[PDB]
Amino acid sequence: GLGGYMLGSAMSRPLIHFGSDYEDRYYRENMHRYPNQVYYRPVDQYSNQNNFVHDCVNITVKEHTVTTTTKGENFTETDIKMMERVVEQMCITQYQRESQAYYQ
Repeated sequence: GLGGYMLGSAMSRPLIHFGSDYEDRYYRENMHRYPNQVYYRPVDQYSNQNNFVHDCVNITVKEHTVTTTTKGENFTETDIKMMERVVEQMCITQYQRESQAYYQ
């Protein structure tokens, strides 16, 4: 479904304050199961905030869920919600840097 998308490189994993005491370690002991990259298109044009950050998250999550599920690797509702949040922060980070470079 991609055709003309680009995946960004291995990046900073934003630590997420769930505040549920398990997740302070579950998000560590399995941090490598959750993406450390973001799949999108270059900043270029249509430069959004929230529309972009959601489309970015959606595409990244959707790519990841398929790749794992086809390697026989599943995710719980928490595992998905963790990606949905973390990938927003990661995507915002990449964007804020790239957007700076663009508009410097």
